[PDB]
Amino acid sequence: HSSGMSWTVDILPEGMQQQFEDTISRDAKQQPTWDRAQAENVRKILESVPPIVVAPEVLELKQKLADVANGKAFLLQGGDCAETFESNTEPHIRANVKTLLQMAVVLTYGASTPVIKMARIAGQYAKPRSSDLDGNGLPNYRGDIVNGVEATPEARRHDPARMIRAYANASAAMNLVRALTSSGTADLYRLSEWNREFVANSPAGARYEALAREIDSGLRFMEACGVSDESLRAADIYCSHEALLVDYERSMLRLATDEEGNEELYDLSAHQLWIGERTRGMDDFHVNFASMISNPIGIKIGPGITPEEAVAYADKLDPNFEPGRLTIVARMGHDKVRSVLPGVIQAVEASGHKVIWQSDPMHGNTFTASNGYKTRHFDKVIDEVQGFFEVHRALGTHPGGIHIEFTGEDVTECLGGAEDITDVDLPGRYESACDPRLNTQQSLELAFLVAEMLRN
Amino acid sequence: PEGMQQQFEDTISRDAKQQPTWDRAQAENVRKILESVPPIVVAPEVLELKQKLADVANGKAFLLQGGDCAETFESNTEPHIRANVKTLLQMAVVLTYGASTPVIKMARIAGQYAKPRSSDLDGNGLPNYRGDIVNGVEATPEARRHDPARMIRAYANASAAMNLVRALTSSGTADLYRLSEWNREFVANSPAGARYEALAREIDSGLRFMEACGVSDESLRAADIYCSHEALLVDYERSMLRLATDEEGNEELYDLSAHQLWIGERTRGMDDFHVNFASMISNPIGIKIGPGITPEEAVAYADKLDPNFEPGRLTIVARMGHDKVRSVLPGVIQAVEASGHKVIWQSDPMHGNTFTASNGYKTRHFDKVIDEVQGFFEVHRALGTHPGGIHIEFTGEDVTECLGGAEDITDVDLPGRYESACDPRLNTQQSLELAFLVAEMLRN
Amino acid sequence: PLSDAEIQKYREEINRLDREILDAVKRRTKISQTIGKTRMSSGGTRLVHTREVAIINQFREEIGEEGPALAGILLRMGRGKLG
Amino acid sequence: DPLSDAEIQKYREEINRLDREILDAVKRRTKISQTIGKTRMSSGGTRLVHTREVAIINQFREEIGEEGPALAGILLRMGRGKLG
Ligand SMILES: O=C(O)[C@@H]1C[C@]2(C(=O)O)C=C[C@@H](O)[C@@H](C2)O1
Ligand SMILES: O=C(O)[C@@H]1C[C@]2(C(=O)O)C=C[C@@H](O)[C@@H](C2)O1
Ligand SMILES: N[C@@H](Cc1c[nH]c2ccccc12)C(=O)O
Ligand SMILES: N[C@@H](Cc1c[nH]c2ccccc12)C(=O)O
Ligand SMILES: [Mn+2]
Ligand SMILES: [Mn+2]
Repeated sequence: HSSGMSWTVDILPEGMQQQFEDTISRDAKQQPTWDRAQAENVRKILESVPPIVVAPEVLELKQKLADVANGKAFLLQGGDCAETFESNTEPHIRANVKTLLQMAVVLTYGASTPVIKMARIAGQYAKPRSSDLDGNGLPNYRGDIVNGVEATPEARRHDPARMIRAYANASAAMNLVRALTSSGTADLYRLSEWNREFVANSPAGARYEALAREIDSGLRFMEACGVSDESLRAADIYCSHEALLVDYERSMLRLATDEEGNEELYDLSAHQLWIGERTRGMDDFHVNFASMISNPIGIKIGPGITPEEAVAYADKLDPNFEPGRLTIVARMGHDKVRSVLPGVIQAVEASGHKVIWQSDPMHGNTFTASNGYKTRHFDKVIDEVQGFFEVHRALGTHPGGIHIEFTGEDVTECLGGAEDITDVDLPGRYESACDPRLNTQQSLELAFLVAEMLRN
Repeated sequence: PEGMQQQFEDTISRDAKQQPTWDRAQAENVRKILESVPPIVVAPEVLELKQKLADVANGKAFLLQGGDCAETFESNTEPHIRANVKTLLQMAVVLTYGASTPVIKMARIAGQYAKPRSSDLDGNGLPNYRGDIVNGVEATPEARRHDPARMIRAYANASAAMNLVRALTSSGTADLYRLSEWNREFVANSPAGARYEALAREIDSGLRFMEACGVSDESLRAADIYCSHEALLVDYERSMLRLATDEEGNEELYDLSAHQLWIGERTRGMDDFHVNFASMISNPIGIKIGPGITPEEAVAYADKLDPNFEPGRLTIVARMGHDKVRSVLPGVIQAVEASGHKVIWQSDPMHGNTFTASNGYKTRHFDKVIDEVQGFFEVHRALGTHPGGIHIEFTGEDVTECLGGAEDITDVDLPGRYESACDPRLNTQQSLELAFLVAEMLRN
Repeated sequence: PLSDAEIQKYREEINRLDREILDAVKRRTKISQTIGKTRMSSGGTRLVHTREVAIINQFREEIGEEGPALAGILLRMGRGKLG
Repeated sequence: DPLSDAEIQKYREEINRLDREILDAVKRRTKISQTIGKTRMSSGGTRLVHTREVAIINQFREEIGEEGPALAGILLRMGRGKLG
């Protein structure tokens, strides 16, 4: 048959369309309120443009996140709470990229494993808000993809054309991220030089001296052993953001066919996407959208989550039991993390799912100070990661990664650190469009401390 | 053989101390046989070694040299050679981490079969053992006769040893992660493991850091070990001379019985064979200097043994005793550095610190061996010059030859497993300990 | 010689000082651990960064180069290794 | 809140006095070590004695465990200097 049959042969997909109609018809929290005609037309435009990432990149990330999930790698994710178009500039993107690469060197030494580097970037332009308004019946700022920061009626109108502004800014940002990471900014030795200066100039320099020396001897040892710096002159930074805005994420859906012929649906606005605390209703748009796209997925779970719910998300979002497909992002508060997480981890591990366990120590530890500035204390941010680690060592499970909001700018947004920031310091350089970020120094201090947690 | 011939006749026309008295016509037959045999090493290797030794003297590398005080045919076995090779490599990984530079690894092996004796005869008229290339250990008239045929036996044994050394280092014995596991089971098993814990943990974190950075390299699976020995016996050494022609067309004369040859403390007369032979050959050269050396005498050696001012060409090997190294060496260093030679400065903390114990056995105290290298490093740090390397006699077997170390070997312990055919060697434990301490010296 | 007999009674005094350092490190460790339990039982953090840095920096002010390492040990015994 | 505050201020000043004591002990230890070093080296003996260092390190680990060696290490480097 085989030789006969060989010469004879020589002479909108159907399942997806079901799931996609299901998903689009679900309720969607935290949406804008804009003209349906204008919206559709902007999606039509954005359905044809170059995506922000390509599918094989997403397949490579999935392989890396599977290593994380299996105890063989660590996930560092972070950047601005909210990107803005005004701030989406070379110096600022460079400032954050460096900070994250710098943190990653220290964490790699501490984990003794690769660190996967995921920036909050190239699309983090929507934010959840408690009401549609409330100051004076004037619309609340929902991020630069919906409306403007300016506190006026014209600026606060929900504008669908801002989805194109956002795509363009995203594109530019990813272009630069890629360019920097391939042209010398992610050089291991240049980054270690930057860490060495951080230590030398910190008022808490002596807290880090000895780990910093030890890392340094590690680097010099490679070079002594005759290692060519082929692997060491660059690195991959991946983009991520909260999949929030319905109209934008659907307009970036792309079909991708791999090498073994298999057709998949990707949201190619980013490598990785996550579902917020406020939008994770199990019958709602966001969870079901994430369930039908092949991108790796994150989910934010707060201190009210039960183990039963943890498992059901895991079943919804990881139904084919793929290590690292799904990342469970605990943001519980420093005082709740040691109570709540153990039970969550135990039920989920037992259900045969192998997720990445990630600590978001920012969003459970936010408060409003005497002077009315939203802030977070460094000690409480640190204590939640520390407790996260404690839980993992007690259960024998893998502390998968961290998700932190930071910038490479010398801001005064979070209290504490070596610079000893207090209530009165906060209005000096408070620059965030949304939540209080760790500044450059606090970010580096935190990487050294999470390095010590990993070494234990 | 035109410019060279003038210089060779001058070399062989000079007195050589420490030779055997044997029938010269026999020796000459033995030399004609050995002049046709494959060399122990080839010239491209020696050229590679010299580039590496240039890096040492210019302060970008460290020389680790060591092995048996004296090889014997009896002891030239796979287990014994593997043992020393393993220990040398294990030491080298720890020293590499401390130095933050490559370590050039140089074994006393494949030819360390001749030793200098003070009296030719003993008080009862019996000739002394001069090494397995001259006569036997067995103290009889027949076994102590100086036998030139032993030159062939030395060549056959050296070939076999060096063949094995190459096999081991290319087939996994020199793998970096395997060596580090042996270091780890040293630390976990030593009575002084807690002295080394922190440093061992730092190295491992460093190793795992390379792996985490995605360094996949064949560099880490293998390593080069160069052989060396004291160029003592005139007839064996001259019969292993070979002309090698370069990539660019130059004829150089090498003694290819080893990559590196050195001149002993008792054979370094300026007017004598050994110094003048060393001047002639293009192998890298070492020279042992003791406590009686003067800065002027040291500069005269540098002029003669390094006439073309080639960094790394000459290694000056200070063996002064711990009690004298801090007084004698500083002036020697300043004089030679000011004369414009860039030598490798190496410590031999063994031969200046030997003594005979109450029970009759020769021994060395670990603390005095350490204090000399410690002092050597102190002198270098004061002057701002480069500590180039160390030269130590050791074996990878559980011997009781040197006092001290973590196991606190005393006089009483020496008779247990004293096995050296000449000087007292550091056992495995002491060697691995010394590597850690010298790594701290390198770290300061 | 005579100088060996002196060394033996100088070492005798080091030993007594080593007992003192070691006795006090133990005691210190008990107290730091209790502060930990008292802050934690009322919804507080395991670690207090500014207090840690302050001690480390003052140890350096006091003994120099080894100050931070000496303080690091007391900090590790008292609040545990991180993670 | 105010009751757990006040107590921690007392425990801290109590930690401070224990630190004063440890610091003051370390300083006199280090004088004595140096003095032993000078004595031995002025009469043609070695800077370091290995067996002696090993025993202290091993005592320290037997007494406080994990951190034993690192503490003894600090004192030895204070006493006889960094190696090299
Ligand atoms: O709050 C504290 O004062 C205690 C004591 C401690 C120490 O060991 O000195 C100092 C700072 C904190 O990180 C820990 C450890 O709690
Ligand atoms: O011999 C000695 O007793 C002194 C004291 C010392 C120490 O500091 O404890 C212990 C051992 C020696 O190596 C040094 C340092 O000299
Ligand atoms: N070949 C490398 C690494 C290496 C392999 N085995 C070794 C043994 C010792 C020291 C280093 C190594 C080097 O010589 O540097
Ligand atoms: N490419 C390697 C090593 C490396 C290069 N640049 C880096 C920056 C941070 C951390 C590691 C690296 C890795 O990412 O693992
Ligand atoms: Mn935020
Ligand atoms: Mn010898």
